Amino acid sequence: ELRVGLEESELWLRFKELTNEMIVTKNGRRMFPVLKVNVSGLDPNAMYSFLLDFVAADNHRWKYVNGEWVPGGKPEPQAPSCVYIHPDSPNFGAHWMKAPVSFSKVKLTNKLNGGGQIMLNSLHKYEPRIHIVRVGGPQRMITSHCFPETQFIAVTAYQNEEITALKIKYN
Ligand SMILES: NC(=S)Nc1ccccc1OC(F)(F)F
Repeated sequence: ELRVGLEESELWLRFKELTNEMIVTKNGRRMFPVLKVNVSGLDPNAMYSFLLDFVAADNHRWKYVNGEWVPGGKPEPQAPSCVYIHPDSPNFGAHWMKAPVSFSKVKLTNKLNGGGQIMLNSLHKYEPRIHIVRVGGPQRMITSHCFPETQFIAVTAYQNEEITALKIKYN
């Protein structure tokens, strides 16, 4: 059975208990913490691509009101995010299983862009999700996994200074 684990879940949970925030810029900003996934149970000899996307966790615009994030009462259906391909893709199962798969180079933006960068809507809440795509073989297959621990709100600047301090402390 294909097993997918989050690496450093301890640390993600410290961000989640404050409500995590990720900066978006026009040029794109790398994530901290980095999503790192432990994968076992692949066919070491089969070929896979690792894809990352961001599900809109709800339809609401969020605002930091007097020290607390609060959703609005004007939600709308959210266009789904673009998919980032892990730059090691495509690769053998053995490649993916020898170390945590680290999405260190994805950049989060707020603007339609040259490509690579993933566009999010500022002040929306997102749940990172991966797709493991068995490629090249006769039988294509997809295993998907969500990481609730890694939920965040996309922001143009940090609102909660406890997040700012945690980001620096652990970077
Ligand atoms: N989920 C997506 S958008 N996958 C994808 C991305 C880039 C090229 C091809 C892709 O899918 C295909 F291989 F199944 F066609």
